[PDB]
Amino acid sequence: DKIRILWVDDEIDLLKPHILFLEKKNYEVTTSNNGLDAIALFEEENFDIVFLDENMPGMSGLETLSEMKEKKSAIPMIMITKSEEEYIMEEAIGSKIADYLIKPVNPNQILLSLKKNLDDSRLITEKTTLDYQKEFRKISMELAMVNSYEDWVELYKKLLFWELKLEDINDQAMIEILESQKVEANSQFGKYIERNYEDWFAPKADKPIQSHNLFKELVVPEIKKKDKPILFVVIDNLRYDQWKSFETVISNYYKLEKEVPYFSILPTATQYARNAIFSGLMPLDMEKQFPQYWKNDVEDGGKNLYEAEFLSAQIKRLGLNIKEDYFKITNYAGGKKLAENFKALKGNDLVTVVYNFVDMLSHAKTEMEVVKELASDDKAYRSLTLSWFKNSPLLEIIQQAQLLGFKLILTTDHGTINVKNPSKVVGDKNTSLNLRYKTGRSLTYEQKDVYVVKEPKTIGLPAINMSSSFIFAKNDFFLAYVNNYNHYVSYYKNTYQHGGISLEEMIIPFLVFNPK
Amino acid sequence: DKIRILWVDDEIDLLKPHILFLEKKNYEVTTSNNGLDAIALFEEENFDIVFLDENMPGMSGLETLSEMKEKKSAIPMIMITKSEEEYIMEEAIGSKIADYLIKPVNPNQILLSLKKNLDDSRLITEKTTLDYQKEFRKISMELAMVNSYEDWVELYKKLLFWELKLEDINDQAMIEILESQKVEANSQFGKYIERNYEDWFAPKADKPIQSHNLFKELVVPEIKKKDKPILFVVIDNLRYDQWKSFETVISNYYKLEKEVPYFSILPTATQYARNAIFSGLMPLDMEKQFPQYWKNDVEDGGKNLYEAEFLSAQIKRLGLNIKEDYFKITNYAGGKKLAENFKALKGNDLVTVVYNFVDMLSHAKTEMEVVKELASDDKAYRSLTLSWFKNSPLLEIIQQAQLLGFKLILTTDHGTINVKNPSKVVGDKNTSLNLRYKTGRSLTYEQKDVYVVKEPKTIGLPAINMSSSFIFAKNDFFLAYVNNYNHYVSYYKNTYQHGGISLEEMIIPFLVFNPK
Ligand SMILES: [Mg+2]
Ligand SMILES: [Mg+2]
Repeated sequence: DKIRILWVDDEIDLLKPHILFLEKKNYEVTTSNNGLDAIALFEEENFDIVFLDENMPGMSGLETLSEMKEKKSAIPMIMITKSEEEYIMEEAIGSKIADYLIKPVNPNQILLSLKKNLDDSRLITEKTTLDYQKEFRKISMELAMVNSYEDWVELYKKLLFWELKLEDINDQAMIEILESQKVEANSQFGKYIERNYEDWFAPKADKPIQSHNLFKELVVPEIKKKDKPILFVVIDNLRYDQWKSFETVISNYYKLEKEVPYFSILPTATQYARNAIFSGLMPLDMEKQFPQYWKNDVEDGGKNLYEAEFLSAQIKRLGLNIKEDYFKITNYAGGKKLAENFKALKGNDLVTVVYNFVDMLSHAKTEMEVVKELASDDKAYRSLTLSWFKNSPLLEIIQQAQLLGFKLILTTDHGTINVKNPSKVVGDKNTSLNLRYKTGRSLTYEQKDVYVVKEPKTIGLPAINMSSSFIFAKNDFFLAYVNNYNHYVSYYKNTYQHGGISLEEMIIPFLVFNPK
Repeated sequence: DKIRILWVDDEIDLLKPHILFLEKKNYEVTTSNNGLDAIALFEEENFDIVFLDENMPGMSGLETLSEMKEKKSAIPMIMITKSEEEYIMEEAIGSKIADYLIKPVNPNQILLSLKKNLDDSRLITEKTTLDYQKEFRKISMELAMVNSYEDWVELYKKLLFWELKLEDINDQAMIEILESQKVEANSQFGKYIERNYEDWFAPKADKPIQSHNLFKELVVPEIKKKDKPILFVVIDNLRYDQWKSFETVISNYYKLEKEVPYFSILPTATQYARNAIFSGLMPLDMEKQFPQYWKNDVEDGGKNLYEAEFLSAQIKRLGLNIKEDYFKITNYAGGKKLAENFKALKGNDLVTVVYNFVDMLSHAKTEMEVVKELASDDKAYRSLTLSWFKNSPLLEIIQQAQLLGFKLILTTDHGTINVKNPSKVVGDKNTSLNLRYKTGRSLTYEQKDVYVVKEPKTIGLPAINMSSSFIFAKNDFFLAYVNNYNHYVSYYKNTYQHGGISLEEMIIPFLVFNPK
């Protein structure tokens, strides 16, 4: 099976040197000197690729292209033309041409196009495979050598780079090697946090940017430039790899200006971390300064009701004098309504949007078999996230914002992790259920599995009484009650949970973009 | 905001004519003469794109590329080099280069690369929009000019071509124009079937290939070539557009040899149409010849239990002497098990796999808000299907089959349609609750909404008595019982159902592929 090329050109006899060149490289070329007969040939025969000129007496190559793609849209098509006109370039690109080569053409430039457009998947798979064999050892080495939070960020970015490259490989041996490096990463990172998290709360401490610092340290510098209105979107419960999975979709509308990885406070829970973003305060100080807004034990509905109030209070405290609105999207319909009415916010200095879709999807994975099959592993969950995003009102909002010349800031409260191993726990139940952190007056737990803080106020968290403590799951543990243990294990094994310590949960993107 | 180019080349002074050219076109170029300095610049500054030569004293461009992509993988990178070596070409392509231009390079070839890699999304949107304005009238005209089943097939393929192209459009006014052309198409197509379906059962009638013809007419010619073993996959309940949505994924492993649109029998239901594929018989003749296998009144689990038996009987009747096995996958775990054990089927002439995923996903949309948000429209359902497929055991099975040099045949029983408008119905308490067809001895219905067949034996369907009849929903109607009406209507409105007449349900792909 030689690769079969259909070349359409009214002057095809002048390109016979190119045809001989390709035929010596095991390509079979069929020629046509008009579009009509070329289309007929293309319907009847199976060609791997088509080359087209633009200028033909009968019908333009661009017309021929549109007709051919209607008949078989999966066939790559390359324009080989004398035309250097920007309008023709744009027409070709807009018609989903694979490449556009300007005559006179180096035969090897044509060969390149053939390899780039027919063999890329194979070449990338081969290259990625061979590279990761050489690189997996270096990553383990670097992982063993990590002794700073900045180094943890850098390592995490290396892991993610490779995790994404490996998702277009079929070899399971290699994928398991990476899954094991992630496990080792989280183990070592868990210990790092256990040893350093408390010191970060000492005065004048060297510490990463965290939830309660975020708005003041990273958003306000963008506001104070006073060059553009800002859409500040907090996508609830987004992992760094989920961001990566739709980075390229966003890059069509927005150019990245700044990317700062930052750290969620503990617990890595929406009620604590996300409220902290908006308040600019640790949860202890939200309880002290806003007792009417802050909730400790609460049912699932009522954890993040006062974010607008928190944010406006912070904006006042920082003495910004800005037109600013807050919206929380909790469903499709609300999303649509904001995309439809977004024009009305042109006058604003700041529009802040919380987008809840994740944590309804993570919940769905626990409850139904189909969502489990769609999110079987992290690769699938990334795929499913990308699908959601591509077809979400959130992307429509971003599109709107770009048309109105808004700056886009994109971040999240905290990520999630696939939990695998149950760790036993006893203690009177909280109203809302979390599987990676607990707070209580009499908590029983396996100490090896959890970071324990016996004096919560030292890390900016509320204490119910003098005895109270917090525990945070490490690794991929989930905290299972001893009563009902077997059903807890069956239900929640291999679900996405949050609240504890992992790279996925704790290290998260903050992203600034300018519209294109 | 000029577009910012970083150009790395030890001989950058020789490229000053190119830089002047680009600077007149509103590009800003920053130059570097070695990879190290270039990497430093790339970390510090935000470049839209990077140009690299290969041959440099310090570092290979290929090395520089790998370093840069690790730091920011979303930035396109173009190699501009004297090198015509296939290994360098392949390394660049394998490293995810965006384009590879061979010096000396026409400045306009560079301009093309810039536009293709930075502006394609916009250019495609603009071109698709402008093209559909010019085409929408011609589509309506083509719909008016339909006088044959072949014409219906061609029209359906035109509609699908445009529906997918308009996926890349934000303008809703134009999308609604197309949705309305589809509605008119289904209206007219419903009437076509109403007028022609019975006459198609006369021999000597000009008729499309249908379920009961499929295996004999289209699979057996491939078996009788005796050149390769065949994996015959029936993806349960797949629409043509769902196939289109993952056509390119499959094209990495398999080259399309043949595509025949064919027509599902009525009802467009798995119990009738899929059993007919395997039996080679209409349901009436399955009842007569295989009473033990055919079931009229059966639970949803008991509808397609005897497909292996039907198929082996057909293979015998056609006097083929082939090693043939059948598998029905009903869950992830079963899918995995077959992909893991596929090597063991090396000797087989035919492997037949029924893959049930899609019917469960449509039920999920009905029962859960999250699936509804992920499949809000047909575009989202296509996106969600693509995601499933990319991460499915079915693709693993296909991959295995390709490694073993199997020919791939891909088809489906019938599609599904988003139902919108209830049509009232009484009677027909059949065990399973299908929403687009009913059979019973005394049916009350709105006759405008349904194709009615008073004597089922005339269209190859079973009749409980001479009073029995069948009804098939047209357009986007669903059959709603009068009892509990309001809750029935809320539950099933905007769900994917099947059993009736539409382009989506009835016209479906049969696809033959050779392995790559
Ligand atoms: Mg010409
Ligand atoms: Mg050089």
